[PDB]
Amino acid sequence: QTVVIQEPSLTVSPGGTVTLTCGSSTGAVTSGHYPYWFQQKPGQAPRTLIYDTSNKHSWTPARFSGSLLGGKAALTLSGAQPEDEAEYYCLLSYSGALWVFGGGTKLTVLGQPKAAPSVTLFPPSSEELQANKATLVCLISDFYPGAVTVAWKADSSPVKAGVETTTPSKQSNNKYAASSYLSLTPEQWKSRKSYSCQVTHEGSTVEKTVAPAEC
Amino acid sequence: AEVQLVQSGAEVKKPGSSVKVSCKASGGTFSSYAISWVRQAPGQGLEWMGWISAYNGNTNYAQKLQGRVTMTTDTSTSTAYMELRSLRSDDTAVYYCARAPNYGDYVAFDIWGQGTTVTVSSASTKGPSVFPLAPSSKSTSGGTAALGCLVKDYFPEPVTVSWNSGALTSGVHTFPAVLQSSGLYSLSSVVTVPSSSLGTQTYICNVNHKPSNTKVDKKVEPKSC
Amino acid sequence: DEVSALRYRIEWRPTGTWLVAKYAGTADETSTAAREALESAGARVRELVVDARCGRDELAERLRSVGEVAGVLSLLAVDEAEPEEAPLALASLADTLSLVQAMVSAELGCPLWTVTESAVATGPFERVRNAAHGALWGVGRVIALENPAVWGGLVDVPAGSVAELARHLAAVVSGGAGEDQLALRADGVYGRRWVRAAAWKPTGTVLVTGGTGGVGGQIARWLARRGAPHLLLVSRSGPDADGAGELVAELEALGARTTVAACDVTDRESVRELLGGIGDDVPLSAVFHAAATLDDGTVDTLTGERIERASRAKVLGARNLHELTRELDLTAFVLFSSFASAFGAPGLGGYAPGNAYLDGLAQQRRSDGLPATAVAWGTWAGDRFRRHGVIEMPPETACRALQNALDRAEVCPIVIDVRWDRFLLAYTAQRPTRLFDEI
Repeated sequence: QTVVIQEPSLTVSPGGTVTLTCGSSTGAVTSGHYPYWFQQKPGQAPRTLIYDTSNKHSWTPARFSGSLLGGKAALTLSGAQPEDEAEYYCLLSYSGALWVFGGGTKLTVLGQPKAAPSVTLFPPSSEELQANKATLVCLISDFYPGAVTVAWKADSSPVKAGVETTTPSKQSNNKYAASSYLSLTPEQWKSRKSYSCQVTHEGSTVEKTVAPAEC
Repeated sequence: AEVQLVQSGAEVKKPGSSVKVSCKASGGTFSSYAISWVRQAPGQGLEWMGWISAYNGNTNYAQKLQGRVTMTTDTSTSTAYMELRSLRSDDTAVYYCARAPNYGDYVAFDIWGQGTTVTVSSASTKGPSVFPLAPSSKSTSGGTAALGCLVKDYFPEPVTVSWNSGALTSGVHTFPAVLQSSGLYSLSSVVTVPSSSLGTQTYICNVNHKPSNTKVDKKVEPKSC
Repeated sequence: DEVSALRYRIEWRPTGTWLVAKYAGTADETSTAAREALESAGARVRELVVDARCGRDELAERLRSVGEVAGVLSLLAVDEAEPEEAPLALASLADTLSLVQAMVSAELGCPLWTVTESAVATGPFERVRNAAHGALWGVGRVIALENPAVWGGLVDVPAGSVAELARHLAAVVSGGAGEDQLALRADGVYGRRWVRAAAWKPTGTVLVTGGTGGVGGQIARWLARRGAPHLLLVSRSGPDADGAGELVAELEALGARTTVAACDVTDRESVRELLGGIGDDVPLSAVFHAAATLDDGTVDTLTGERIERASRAKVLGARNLHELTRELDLTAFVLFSSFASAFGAPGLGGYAPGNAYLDGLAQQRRSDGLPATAVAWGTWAGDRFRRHGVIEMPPETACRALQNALDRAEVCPIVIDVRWDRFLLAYTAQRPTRLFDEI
């Protein structure tokens, strides 16, 4: 079954040129595969920038360009602008009126400086310690790189236990927010010296710790 | 080009039911074209569903769907329908219609619908339980302390949190909800406030989940430690 | 017996204010000769010069000026090149379609006559000059049946001769003959005609394009039950095609060592590296170019751009596999045409042009001394067409019918089960034809 592979994510700076590719498992992507290129800003529907390997629509910005680069299809952004931060999908034509999409590339355009997340960890409320306690609330706020990794510790390392982490969301700031929630039974909560929430953004970890004993 | 496609409004469904999404094509001739359909699960990629011919009512379907999907055209209303039977949870997605512009190819993706969000869930439309997130006893710090409340386990997604019946806006951040394994949402609203105020000035979070017409006010107080 | 009844062929039996649509600096010699012959039968000639790939909207508004018009001749396909590119780019195809569309918009209610230069060849002594102009004939045949009012007919003329025009044209445009598919020559004038037909073994490897899909799938397993040694099935999907697994197994059973390859027949390279990959031990002996086109709709909206783009596999695949086998000795070079090029039915405008090319290429191949076969198929295996005369042929019935067509080594055999009583009345309902006369 044909698989079409794009780079999961790529980062470019304003003015930079970046080049996305679209390969197929079954062989050389070539212009009989009628490659399309689509752009999906968040919240929106796909807009189509390229059809028929290299053809532009009137609404396609000049700075976008479709090509065959050695066995894959390629979209090339030249002099990138903040407004090109988007997901880009390629689509290929096979066989019996089949079409198969690539997984997408998350193209990030760096529009401000790196900003580390603020992290606020709340323990279970004494009132939420009703039937089953649970809910350690980790709140993550203000971080230009809209991407973080969350890792819960219990002295040791729980992860398995109900960890539910939000996707990142844009703030008024134009920085990003996220939340993570650890679900426990209250005996599980009481049973440890401490619990820690470890947010890691762009290589560096921020961390908060609460202790089921003292405030 | 000036062909638009406008889709049916949002749909919410339970497992085992059906959904018929519409795609009306205004702004150009309708007859000599295949409408193609594509879906996208929350924060995942575009996947190809199939195409219906507006010319001779022919259909090619994505194998993984065959027997569950039916695509139709109403030359009369100038609209295409996509219908998905026996839905289960992983059928949650935004569904898109696409076709050529005004003198373009038969099977094409140049023009897009705006999308229809279809949610399938075991649901049971419940009201949220809100708990206080008491502020820290810890250091005066840089003079602030965070307090909030936790709005746990509500169904239909929209919920609203004000502070001091709207009077307190400075330093409120309320976080987009997390969707649990249980099909339910929790979210948190936090306020940063001056720690000199803690135990003179009062804070009540007013949470409103109108799909359960549940208005709850929670006084969040300092701890007794 | 059985097959003979559904076997036919084209012959050319002898029977006998205006605008001139022309490109700037093209046909000049043939335009002045056309104007002379036209006013010589009482009608004012005025030139309608056309821009390369004309926007139908601007041409519609230039026709809403000229005033009452009694007819229009087209020299777009006359004195034309094919700048070393895709065969169905051809400006004159894109512009006959946008011309017809624009007349219908401007509401002239006068017909259009397209002339072509050695596009047809009236028997195996003449040659087909450029197989692409054949597309004009295909599409032109399906414009007739979709909009009689606007289509006069086609008229083929020796490469660069104005002479044959000068005498006859007067007649052809006003003549009550009801001939719409004419060929002017030195030895008189000829009409296009449908007639019934009179009463091989595979070697080395034989390649089939579309071989992983249906039709090609039946050709692949027919070629094996007829005892083929080695089968190379190619397609964009190749092995990853649905049921490509159960296909090789099904005819590996029938004494055929077959291999399924991914290949884009449209790309000169992708096929070169496919042809260089066949073992020296098992050389390439025959090809069956069955790669499909899929483009429905009406000539209302259909453009040269849409046709060219949707037909590459069939068309570029032909022009590629021809190009890369011309200097190799192979048994059969079988192109799959269809009834869309043969007579052409409403809504087959997207199929006619491509198969017209295939029709031309076989002719101009056996012309040049190469073993070509351009089978014009009717319908095949698994409602609006079963009623209008044409009925489906079983796979084996069609294939066996090909078996003889190669034995005879005929160039352009038609192969189609047609219940004639309904078909004639369904084909003539809106516009009288003189094509089926000799049945």
